[PDB]
Amino acid sequence: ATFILRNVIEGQGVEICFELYNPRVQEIQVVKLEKRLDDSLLYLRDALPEYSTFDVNMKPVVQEPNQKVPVNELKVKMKPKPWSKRWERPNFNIKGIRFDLCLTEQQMKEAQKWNQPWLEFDMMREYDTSKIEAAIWKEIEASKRS
Amino acid sequence: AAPKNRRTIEVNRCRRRNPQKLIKVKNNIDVCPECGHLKQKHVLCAYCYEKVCKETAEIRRQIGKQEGGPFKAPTIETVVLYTGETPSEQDQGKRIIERDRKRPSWFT
Amino acid sequence: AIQKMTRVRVVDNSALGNSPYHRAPRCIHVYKKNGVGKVGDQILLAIKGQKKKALIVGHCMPGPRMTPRFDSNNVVLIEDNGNPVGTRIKTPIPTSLRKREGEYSKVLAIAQNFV
Amino acid sequence: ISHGRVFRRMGLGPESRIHLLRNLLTGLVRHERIEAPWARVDEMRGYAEKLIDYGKLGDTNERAMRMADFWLTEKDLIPKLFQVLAPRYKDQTGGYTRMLQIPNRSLDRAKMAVIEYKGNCLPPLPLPRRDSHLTLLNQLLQGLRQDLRQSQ
Amino acid sequence: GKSGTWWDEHLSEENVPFIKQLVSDEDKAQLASKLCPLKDEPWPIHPWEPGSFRVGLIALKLGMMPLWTKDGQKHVVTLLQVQDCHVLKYTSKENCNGKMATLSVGGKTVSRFRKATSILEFYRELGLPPKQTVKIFNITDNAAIKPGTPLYAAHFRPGQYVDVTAKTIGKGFQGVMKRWGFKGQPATHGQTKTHRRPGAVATGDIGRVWPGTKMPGKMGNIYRTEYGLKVWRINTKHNIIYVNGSVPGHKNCLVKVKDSKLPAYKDLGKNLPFPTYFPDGDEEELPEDLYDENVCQPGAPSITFA
RNA sequence: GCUACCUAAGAACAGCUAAAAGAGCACACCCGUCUAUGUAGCAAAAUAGUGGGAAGAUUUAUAGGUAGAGGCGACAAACCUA
RNA sequence: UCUCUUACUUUUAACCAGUGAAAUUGACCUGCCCGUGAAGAGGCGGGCAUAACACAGCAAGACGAGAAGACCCUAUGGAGCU
RNA sequence: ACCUCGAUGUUGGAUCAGGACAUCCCGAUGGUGCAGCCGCUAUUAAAGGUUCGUUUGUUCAACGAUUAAAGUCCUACGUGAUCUGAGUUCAGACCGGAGUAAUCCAGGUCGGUUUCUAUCUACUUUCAAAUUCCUCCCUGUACGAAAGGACAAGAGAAAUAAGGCCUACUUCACAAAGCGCCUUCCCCCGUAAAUGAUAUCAUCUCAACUUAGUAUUAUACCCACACCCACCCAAGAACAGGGUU
Ligand SMILES: [Mg+2]
Ligand SMILES: [Mg+2]
Ligand SMILES: [Mg+2]
Ligand SMILES: [Mg+2]
Ligand SMILES: [Mg+2]
Ligand SMILES: [Mg+2]
Ligand SMILES: [Mg+2]
Ligand SMILES: [Mg+2]
Ligand SMILES: [Mg+2]
Ligand SMILES: [Mg+2]
Ligand SMILES: [Mg+2]
Ligand SMILES: [Mg+2]
Ligand SMILES: [Mg+2]
Ligand SMILES: [Mg+2]
Ligand SMILES: [Mg+2]
Ligand SMILES: [Mg+2]
Ligand SMILES: [Mg+2]
Ligand SMILES: [Mg+2]
Ligand SMILES: [Mg+2]
Ligand SMILES: [Mg+2]
Ligand SMILES: [Mg+2]
Ligand SMILES: [Mg+2]
Ligand SMILES: [Mg+2]
Ligand SMILES: [Mg+2]
Ligand SMILES: [Mg+2]
Ligand SMILES: [Mg+2]
Ligand SMILES: [Mg+2]
Ligand SMILES: [Mg+2]
Ligand SMILES: [Mg+2]
Ligand SMILES: [Mg+2]
Ligand SMILES: [Zn+2]
Repeated sequence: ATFILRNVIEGQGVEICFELYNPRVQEIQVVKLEKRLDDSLLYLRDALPEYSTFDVNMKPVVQEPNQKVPVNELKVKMKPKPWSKRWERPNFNIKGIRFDLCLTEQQMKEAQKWNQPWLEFDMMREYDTSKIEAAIWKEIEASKRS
Repeated sequence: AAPKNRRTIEVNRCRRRNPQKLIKVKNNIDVCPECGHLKQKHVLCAYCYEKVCKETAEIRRQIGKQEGGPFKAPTIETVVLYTGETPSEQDQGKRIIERDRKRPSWFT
Repeated sequence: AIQKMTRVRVVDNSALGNSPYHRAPRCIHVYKKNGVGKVGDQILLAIKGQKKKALIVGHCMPGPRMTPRFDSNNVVLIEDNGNPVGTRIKTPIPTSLRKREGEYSKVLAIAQNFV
Repeated sequence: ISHGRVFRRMGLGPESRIHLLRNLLTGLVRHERIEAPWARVDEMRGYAEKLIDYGKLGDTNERAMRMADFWLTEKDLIPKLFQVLAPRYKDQTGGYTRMLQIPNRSLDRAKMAVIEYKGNCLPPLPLPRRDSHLTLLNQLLQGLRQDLRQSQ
Repeated sequence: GKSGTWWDEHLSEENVPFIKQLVSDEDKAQLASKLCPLKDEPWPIHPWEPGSFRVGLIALKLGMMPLWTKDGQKHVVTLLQVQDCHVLKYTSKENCNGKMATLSVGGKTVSRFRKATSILEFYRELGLPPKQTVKIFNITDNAAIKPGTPLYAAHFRPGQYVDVTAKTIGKGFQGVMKRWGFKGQPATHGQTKTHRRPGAVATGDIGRVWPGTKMPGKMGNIYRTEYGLKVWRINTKHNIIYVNGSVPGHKNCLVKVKDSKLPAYKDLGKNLPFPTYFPDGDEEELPEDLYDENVCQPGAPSITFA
């Protein structure tokens, strides 16, 4: 299991690919636990540098583990149209880009042609994980107890 | 492409009379316990299939004659009857569709 | 991967890469058996219509796992023999170049930040 | 190469295939009996299983309501599916939609099959009944079972 | 004439589960009866010799899991589970080819209803349930093992290079560019039906083509032998082998793992059981997992450099 | 009656910028610079856009005339029923 | 476009049901090497090769299919221009 | 001008390679106007590579950057029933010239339709035993007045080709590929030297023999004659292959 961390260091974007299960990892510390409107922040490479820029010596904020994990509903702008990928396509499903101050109405109208309304109701392609989740939860509980 | 000569009748016989192109003899044909009109394994009998198809068609005709116009679909179950046969007590909320013939021996 | 005819940006503090020019510096040859250049390889860079060597200190494709992924192609200039051209390196240099210690001793000494 | 991949193509693409499957599902909900090629009836049964599951999960749910409104182009079949086929299988899980194979069609000679839900007010199809428990082999098996039971 | 028949044809609705349970109990009892082969009538064990070989095993490729070492590097190991592994028969030297003896080893267990008559008769005379595949290992004379003994995955120890061979994933009738790796013509450069064509095959003076010409066809449906596979972890409870590298084949398939014949690893099995690891005569219980002196164990307290 | 020219009576050209215009983009329309498909094809000359024009040296429905030692020709030895 | 190609859909591709061609055919029981011949041999000499019969793809050869060659030459056979 | 004008498609490039040495190299020798790394001569060995680019129409030809090389010839000056004509084999035109005109240019340029459903032979993994660059103690030692640098051995990192994988990176997902990962194990005949007579010395032998001096009569996939309706499949065009406890 791996994860990529995005951060700008002296006007330069650095992306490290750590591993959740690696013998070289010392300790994993969470600075600010929060959610967003998207489960994949791969569109931060084409955004403004001030959004992906965070202080390296910031103090981690501590809170209770019962706030239902507050979600940060903050929109991020984008650089003109020299982007990396076509984020305007409906297959990515992104609700954190301001298309009003970056793209026009004709561009959205011509990009909505690749929309697949039948994919949302495919039914068979849905991965119903419930029994497997209960089984692995029982397993981890039995492993943690004794 | 164009042939330089002509194939013979021997080559034609060797090509068309080979056991690979000949129809294989299947050994899945048996008899049916009911009626008996030459059926096959893993395949339903055509006689009983035609009978149940005609019965379903008649039931659908009666339903359409009872419903009338399209776009209906009742929110209750249905039950078919025949000559006589008073409705039971557990079939009150179900739609009654009676026919005009005797009850067959293969429908219970 | 830095191959050939690639518009790379000089991140040094010399009078060649920092000077404006109507044509961006592009690579023309990679000192390797194949035409694939990774971090820590010598390449030829044409700056202001000249022929000078260069050193790859960070491309853009993700290599292994424990490695940084820069958004821009960072390249530090170098001469023939081991003497760097620039004196101040503001962009961060990855720690994967410290395994050499023999041919890039001064380049790692003139650097500042490390990731 | 199509290893571990199903989704048998029928129409001119995924959209046409989904539309044909939706039409077949609507016809199966309405008439409760449809003869069609084996792949079509197989996909229809595979989708009808999940349709029955979602209809049994609940009625006031907006997700199941939207799915029933999308997969049914006749509207009137939604209340029927929610108030007849859902309370019927309250004791069953995923055991329904029995598939039976028919010979061929009198037009292009294609492999077809007929499926239907359980119960069914229509007369049942001639099911391939197994042999009775009175034949020689069955009687010998029963005798061997009784012998091993009395010897244990 | 005689028609096709199977095992569950002339059975009632109350006999098929009974027969299934009966045959399941029968095969379970037959597998449990061959659990202690040393207490029966074992063959005399000969000491290890530098000019001799041993018999391999038959495993099942589960999946591929990452693995790390102590120096910081990351390797890849493949899971090879050994379900049921036994010896079928024994052929002498003067009956096969007059060179080296052989041993018949079978794969995992299957059913007795989908096998040939001779196969069922042989497995009834031997006393074991039928297997899926049968492999043959070329051994010497002093390594003679009595047929009918269980073979566990603990026969190998961490620190030995083995060779695993199996049937690779077939691609069917494919093109030549994906098969042999030939380059292709350009795309939209005015090309007229030639993006994936091989072109020439021979010359005009010979008047024919050579049989050793790479042409499209079937590829991948063959057995490939892999060399240089070092084991890093040996499991005892689940009997899982951790061989380094990749195994030629798909998942959930029977493989054939044996000792290596490379000249760099000639006589390196002196510290290994030459006959077969018997869990009865060892008078000791091996741990659940056998780790190597270079692989980072999961219970390591975060290794740090100095 | 297809095509070159002429004669008499008619029809066609959204919208925006309209600098006054044998102005521009651009529907329908006139012709076809290129890619890909076929050469016993849909077709004895086709399929989409990238194309030029589209208020005039433009196109078109009807009727008549100029035919081989010739007709016509904003001259291609181009056309005169594949 | 390439290094270095790849993930999907349609036409199409393989089998089932029928109408069903065109070019082309001296007959074929039709393998390879060396050498010879009207000078580039599956049918000639010496060797090597050999149970028989279909399906699914590529072009190396049978100087393969379409036009009595439009390029060179002959014709007391023609025509155009000056 | 010897079959070939009742038709032999013509220069390259993409793909595919086969054979030959008059050999660039890694394999092995002798000499040197060989002081050591740079060179030359003569022999055996073909298991491989023979780059990245520009412009001129090129098989020719010109210039920038590497290692051992950007080697040669034949295969219809290899390959258009696979691909493109940039010119070369037409109908139009322009510049210059010969010519009264017409007309023409081994003087130059702009564009100039590329058609075939495989009949026959033959093919469709031949299962495999690779090659090489750099660095580290030796090495700054033999060598000169100085540059500089090895012969050989040990170890570690790397390039091309082949055999596999999805679990970690990408194409983006009940799958398949590379941009990611593992392995690739044996040689090949030319000299340096004892004894010996013919030729009583000496003599390595197209004499009888002794050392490098022949790897190998190598090792792993895969070798059960018949239960087969139907379903599934990492197996697959049909067929065929595996499971159904
Ligand atoms: Mg990109
Ligand atoms: Mg279809
Ligand atoms: Mg290509
Ligand atoms: Mg094309
Ligand atoms: Mg064409
Ligand atoms: Mg005109
Ligand atoms: Mg105008
Ligand atoms: Mg205009
Ligand atoms: Mg003229
Ligand atoms: Mg047919
Ligand atoms: Mg003669
Ligand atoms: Mg010949
Ligand atoms: Mg002939
Ligand atoms: Mg002629
Ligand atoms: Mg004459
Ligand atoms: Mg005359
Ligand atoms: Mg005359
Ligand atoms: Mg005349
Ligand atoms: Mg002649
Ligand atoms: Mg000729
Ligand atoms: Mg001819
Ligand atoms: Mg010809
Ligand atoms: Mg030689
Ligand atoms: Mg080029
Ligand atoms: Mg040629
Ligand atoms: Mg040819
Ligand atoms: Mg062609
Ligand atoms: Mg043009
Ligand atoms: Mg054939
Ligand atoms: Mg022939
Ligand atoms: Zn019947």
